[PDB]
Amino acid sequence: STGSATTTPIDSLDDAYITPVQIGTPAQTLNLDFDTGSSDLWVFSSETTASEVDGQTIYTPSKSTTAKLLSGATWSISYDGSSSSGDVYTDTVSVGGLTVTGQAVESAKKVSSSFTEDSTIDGLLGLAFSTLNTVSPTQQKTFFDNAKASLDSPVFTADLGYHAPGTYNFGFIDTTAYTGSITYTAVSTKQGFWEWTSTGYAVGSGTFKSTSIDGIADTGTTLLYLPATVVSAYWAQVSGAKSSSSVGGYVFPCSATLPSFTFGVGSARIVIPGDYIDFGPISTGSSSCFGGIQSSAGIGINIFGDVALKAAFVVFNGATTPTLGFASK
Ligand SMILES: CCC[C@@H](NN)c1nnnn1Cc1ccccc1
Repeated sequence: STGSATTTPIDSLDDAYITPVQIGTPAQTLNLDFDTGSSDLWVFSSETTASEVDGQTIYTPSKSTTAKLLSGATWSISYDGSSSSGDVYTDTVSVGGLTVTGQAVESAKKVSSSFTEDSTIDGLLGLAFSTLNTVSPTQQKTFFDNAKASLDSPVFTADLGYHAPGTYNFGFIDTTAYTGSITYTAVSTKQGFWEWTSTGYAVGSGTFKSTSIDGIADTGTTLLYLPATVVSAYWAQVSGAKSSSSVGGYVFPCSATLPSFTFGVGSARIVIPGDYIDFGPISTGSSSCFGGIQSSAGIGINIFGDVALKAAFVVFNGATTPTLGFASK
């Protein structure tokens, strides 16, 4: 089997991407944030505290003839400071024509304010390794983990758009969706993430610096978080850019034209255009703009979030030894 679904930015800044997901019988379609950095499929629901729902579409398990309460099971996740928790159903879940029966659907009883305030995101669909799933007392599998054995090939791909729709495919690699070749690189699953090591970077037309940068491929993170040395080298090329303690990261004059940023994947190179690094005014009407490359110092891990991933066609290879692949597009 295969599946193919379009993923759409939630706003004009590409803050996150939503993908329609069919849950239950008859189908209830919710727009979920596919997150390769976490491992829970959770949804706003008829059980979510009413004051914490503000425009989201909810899952109502009592209206699904295939929903079954997973007795005794609860979940709770803390992400960036946001959080959510609740109970668990199993139900039929379909993405882009690929169906899993008996998928754990984590129904929120509580969500934190940042979820409530984002009317466009009806929940998360985790695509990291199932060892990070939070369901207790019996940990549950991700959608991909449940689908894997049925897929034509045990893979999914992320093809995120810049200010435009893109695609998540399951079970096949669309050879028309990228240019050149896919370069594969080793993954460590020891922290539950799609963790890999970039071979270095360049700023604009500058010379490539060969250096190992260990980080995660995370579709659920907006920005690119890298070591402070790398980030300082980038922003030094932008007149007037500065790290602002009060704003919480590097800011730059909105009048600037930003340089590109290149990252290494083996001997291959992925180029992030400068415009992908502009996240617009820090507050409405300001002429100070927020940067899309930020320090990972104090996160504890480097994060190749959407800023980086949307410059590439990315293969999440869930073979017995997982690997990642990157191609230009
Ligand atoms: C180890 C990160 C996992 C990641 N899952 N999408 C996440 N989970 N919660 N937030 N993120 C992103 C983030 C965290 C800290 C600072 C900036 C971005």
